[PDB]
Amino acid sequence: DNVTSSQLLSVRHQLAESAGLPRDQHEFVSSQAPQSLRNRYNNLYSHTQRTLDMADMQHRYMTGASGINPGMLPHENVDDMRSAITDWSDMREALQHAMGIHADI
Repeated sequence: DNVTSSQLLSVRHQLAESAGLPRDQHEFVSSQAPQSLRNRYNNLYSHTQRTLDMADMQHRYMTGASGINPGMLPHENVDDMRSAITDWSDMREALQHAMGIHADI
């Protein structure tokens, strides 16, 4: 069977949580980084925002499971979830470096 209801929102909480630069990161990727970096910023997130909506939907008791998409699989959101972090995570180290910092892992 699909993931538990608590997990559905659990995956949307981990995604959206990371799907959002703190502060300094934005000041650079938006006020410094080139358009290519800006347009791509919201792009990867564009898919993350529409994905989380699918997660916190099946919760007929928690969220609004009424007039929603044509019934989607609870595993459809979790999949796209980790996908978004794949782009965001890569940005975490990228943006930090491009901004003007060096890491030593």
